Amino acid sequence: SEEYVDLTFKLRGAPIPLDNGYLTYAALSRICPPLHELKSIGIHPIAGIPTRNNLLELTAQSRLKIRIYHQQIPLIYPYLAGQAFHIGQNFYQLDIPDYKPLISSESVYSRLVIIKGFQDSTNFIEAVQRQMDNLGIQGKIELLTRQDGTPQRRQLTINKEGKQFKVRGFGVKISELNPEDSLTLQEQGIGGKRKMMCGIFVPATRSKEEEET
Amino acid sequence: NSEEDKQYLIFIKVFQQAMKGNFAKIYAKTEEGKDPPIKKKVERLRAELNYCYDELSFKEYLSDFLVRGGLNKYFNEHQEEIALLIKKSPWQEIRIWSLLAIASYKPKD
Amino acid sequence: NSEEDKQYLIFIKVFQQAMKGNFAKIYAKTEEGKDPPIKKKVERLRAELNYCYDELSFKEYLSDFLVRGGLNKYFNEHQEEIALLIKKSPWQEIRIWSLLAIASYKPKD
Amino acid sequence: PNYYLYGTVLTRYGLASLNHDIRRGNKTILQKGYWNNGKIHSFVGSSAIRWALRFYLQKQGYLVNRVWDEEEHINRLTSEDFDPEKFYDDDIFGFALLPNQRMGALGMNMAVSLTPYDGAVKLGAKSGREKDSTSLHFTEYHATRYQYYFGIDATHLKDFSRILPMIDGIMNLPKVGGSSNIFNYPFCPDSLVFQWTNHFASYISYCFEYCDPKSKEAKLSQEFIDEVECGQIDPSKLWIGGTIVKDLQQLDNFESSPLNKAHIYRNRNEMIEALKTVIKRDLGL
Amino acid sequence: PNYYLYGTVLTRYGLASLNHDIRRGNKTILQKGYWNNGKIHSFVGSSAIRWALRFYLQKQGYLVNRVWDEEEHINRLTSEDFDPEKFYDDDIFGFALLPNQRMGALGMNMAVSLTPYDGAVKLGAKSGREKDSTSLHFTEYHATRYQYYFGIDATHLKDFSRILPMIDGIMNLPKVGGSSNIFNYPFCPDSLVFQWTNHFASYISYCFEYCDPKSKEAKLSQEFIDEVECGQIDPSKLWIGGTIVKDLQQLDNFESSPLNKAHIYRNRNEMIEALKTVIKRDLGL
Repeated sequence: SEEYVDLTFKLRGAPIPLDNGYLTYAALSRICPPLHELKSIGIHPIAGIPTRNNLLELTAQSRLKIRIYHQQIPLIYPYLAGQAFHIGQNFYQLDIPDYKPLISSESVYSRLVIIKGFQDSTNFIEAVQRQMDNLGIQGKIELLTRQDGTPQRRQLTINKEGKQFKVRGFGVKISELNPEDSLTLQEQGIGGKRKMMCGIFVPATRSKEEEET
Repeated sequence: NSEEDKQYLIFIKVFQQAMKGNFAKIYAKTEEGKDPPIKKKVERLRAELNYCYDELSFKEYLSDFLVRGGLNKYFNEHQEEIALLIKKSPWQEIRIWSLLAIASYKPKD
Repeated sequence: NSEEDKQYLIFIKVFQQAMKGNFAKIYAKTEEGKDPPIKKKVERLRAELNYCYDELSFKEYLSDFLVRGGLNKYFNEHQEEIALLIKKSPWQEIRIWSLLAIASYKPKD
Repeated sequence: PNYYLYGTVLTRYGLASLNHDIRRGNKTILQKGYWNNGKIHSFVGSSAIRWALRFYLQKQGYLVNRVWDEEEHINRLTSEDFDPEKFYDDDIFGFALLPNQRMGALGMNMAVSLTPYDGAVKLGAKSGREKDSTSLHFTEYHATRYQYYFGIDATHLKDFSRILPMIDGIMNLPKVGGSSNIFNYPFCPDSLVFQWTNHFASYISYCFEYCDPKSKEAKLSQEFIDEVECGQIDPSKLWIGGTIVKDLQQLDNFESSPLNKAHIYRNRNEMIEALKTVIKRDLGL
Repeated sequence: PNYYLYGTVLTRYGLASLNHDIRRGNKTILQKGYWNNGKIHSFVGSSAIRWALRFYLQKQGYLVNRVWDEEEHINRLTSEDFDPEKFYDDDIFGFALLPNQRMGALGMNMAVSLTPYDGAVKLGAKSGREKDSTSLHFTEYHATRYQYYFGIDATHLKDFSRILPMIDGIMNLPKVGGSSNIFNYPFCPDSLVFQWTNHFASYISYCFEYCDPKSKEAKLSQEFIDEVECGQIDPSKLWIGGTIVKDLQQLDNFESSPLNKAHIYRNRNEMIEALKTVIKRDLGL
């Protein structure tokens, strides 16, 4: 539980696209070299009130949250404490960070998970189950659905070099974990693209938040 | 005459001024119509002065009481003499001088 | 005369100069008509001096106090003597000397 | 019958920055001292745990003299005169005005870190008004499990039924310290050793001990096992439970050992319910 | 025939702040003084232990002249005139009026700390803001196991049968006067060395020794073992019980040593029962 920490920063600035994974990751790596080589690090989605043009308006509860092992914080704290970064032509500022624990919950949820070479929902469930066994985890797999009930896919736009690649993923909800296995899931996660702002798992209330709108 | 006696007298005055400072402190601390404890404070001071077991004991107390007294001009005038007198001399004679000072502060008020 | 008492007196002066530097710092910190907290600062200094549990405690404290005092000219001319005196001697004796210096700084201003 | 409930409860592994000391020059040093084998161990003040218990009591009804504002951070007295007959807080923890000066039923000892405190300083930058300046300071943290000891003079309580909320509060202890608890460190126990006896003599004060900082298994001290096996600590008076029971049950000769006949439960809530049944039987509740 | 029971008893390891001297300005100074090898050891007043034993006698029924109110924190006399024949308290502990003035059957020595006392002063804040003169307070504590020696003149007892409740109280000693709210130190023995003999010569004084400073070994002094081996301190009159028994049995050639012929019991209650049987035999109870 407390053996892993979620670094939270009060984030303020211009409104941000809702598929801003690579943008914020690249900006952070620009203002933090060691972030580009760490392994067990991941970033929580940035909350807020969205807009009509697929952009998110940052609010008071909007904050940049980073999942990290407690034995690697001193490699990231110098480059982010009070620091500011630019996403394109927009200015973003981070305050003094605060530490939040990894709490267990009965059910978990992930906004976007991607595993290479899996586009259909059924094989995605099978692959998430395979990674699920690889971690010694027990639970049941469900996919978050749209208003239509269709499983909801989310897309990440990595704008590497001149080109840009498309990676599509699903929202995965897993329940009945038992708190120890729940903590293992939130800390490991599924998908691997945790630096890419996808694989972090969260308690199940945010799943309802995303399913309402 | 006999500069040691001069140092002893100025030490008596220093201790008197320190107790004056502590009296001002306790008078500031008390509130409402309650009688400010002065006789109680003097008896407490005498009892703690009698209670002592050599060197560190009662010398720590002497220094702490002088600090509690605050600004004291007589000690300001003569630094090295009083500092050496406190560091040197058997502690029992310093106790005698301090007790005397207890009995000889009352001239001031 | 009596070189160890010379070391004691120069330690007194070093402590007084360091607390002069600290007082100048806190006077600089405050602004506008509020009374700068100095008697309160003296009380805090005494209380922190009293709080100690031998050796490392109160020695890190004395070193930090000398550092936060700023540049000490007497310490500059007397590095070796002051350092050797601090390393040796019972820490209670050094605390007593420091408390005497606490009551000894007023003639500076 | 003069009944007493002593116990050593152990918390879960995690980071701790709870009860920082005078903060010598820049580091919020963790409260440390000497312990077994002469290695430095980090401590948590028992008064902090008592305050946490009082806050828990104030949270769930339980009329209490000292109300925590949670906004202005000021304790307000519901009544000027202390009345332990009516208030849970005055009845349990006592008071001192300087009236009645209640002795207080609950007694506590400071929590001692299972593993010695070696290193683990953390980088903390505090803000500054000097043109948006950030000065770096230090903060000590410790990754360990805190165990502490407590005793309840059940007969001393003005209302005998007030013991029951206390065990719940120990099980559901709120955040200790609050603002200075940098990493949110839970103090809900993960393994309990309870002795509900009727005589003043009390062992099991600090039964939990593992040492070996490389791991966090939180074994049981050989001294406590020996004391149980010898004949002291009547097994019918011994309540044991938590993750430590999982380790104990795997041990060889456990069935033959006198530790088996001691009241033992894998789940902590089973302990709490069975023990509370025992208390309500013994206190005529 | 005159009979004397002498005993050196060692308490359990823990954090203790039992006795306080003068309260310099903010610290409650632990009662400390020089001891063996010329380093400062903390002390526990023998008067506190006598008060604890008297309170024990009060709690478990019995007749006592001084009654501890536990609510007014005042001492009340059942009769203004003392009577050692009836009350256990006046017979055992004696009394001075300033009548008979007695002598007191129980004689005890002050409790020293097995471990040298260096530092370890506790903080002491309060909620937050509106800080008054009582906001800041320090408290000293020592992590050690206290140990002292006692001796009782059984023949001096008005009733010879009163010796058994005294030993029972020494076993189940209640809280010893100290800050038990934040420092709950159990004073129940964990090692005993008793001598039941008919001579005034009282060896087996402070013998428990610390193998390592700042630790909790508590081995037995080499001088005491040498005294036992040399011929003095008859093993048939020696009564050893407690945690020290395991260490004694792990000593080499223990069987050949005269110590093995002494009455040793790893369990404390078994040794207490055997001692009380022997005492009842030798007093015709």
